[PDB]
Amino acid sequence: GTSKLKYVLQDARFFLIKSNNHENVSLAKAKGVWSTLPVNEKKLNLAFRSARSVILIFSVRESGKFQGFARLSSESHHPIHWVLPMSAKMLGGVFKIDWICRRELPFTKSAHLTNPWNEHKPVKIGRDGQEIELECGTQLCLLFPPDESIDLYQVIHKM
Repeated sequence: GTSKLKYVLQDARFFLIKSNNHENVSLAKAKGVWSTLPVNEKKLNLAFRSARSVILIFSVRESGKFQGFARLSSESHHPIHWVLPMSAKMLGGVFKIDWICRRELPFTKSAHLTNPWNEHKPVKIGRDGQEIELECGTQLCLLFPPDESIDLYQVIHKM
């Protein structure tokens, strides 16, 4: 069902995460970690302290899809062999994340969702780190195919 999912998403904040390659999202799905540029690191840390759940929704550039979404379980902390586009010293710290859905979603399926915080452009459109408004972000997550391998019981207890 979708009920535990909706509970996790209740009053969450949402951020669009753009990756230049699939290898970095694969690493993040395997290791439960993410790292971003300091400008986005600061925004995510602020949001982590501010809300019950901070959701990162991942899209690989030029893939035409989202690759899933995850919940921040920590602030950033200061090695991961990211495929950098840019040096490793340029990155901020590492966030721990818990995946909520590792399934992909094609942009064609979110064409009816616009993001008020990016001029009501379709939610697929945005820079890395763009915040997605609550209602748009919730509906986007509900569009993903259910990931029956994930048990949100252990995510709920971290809220």
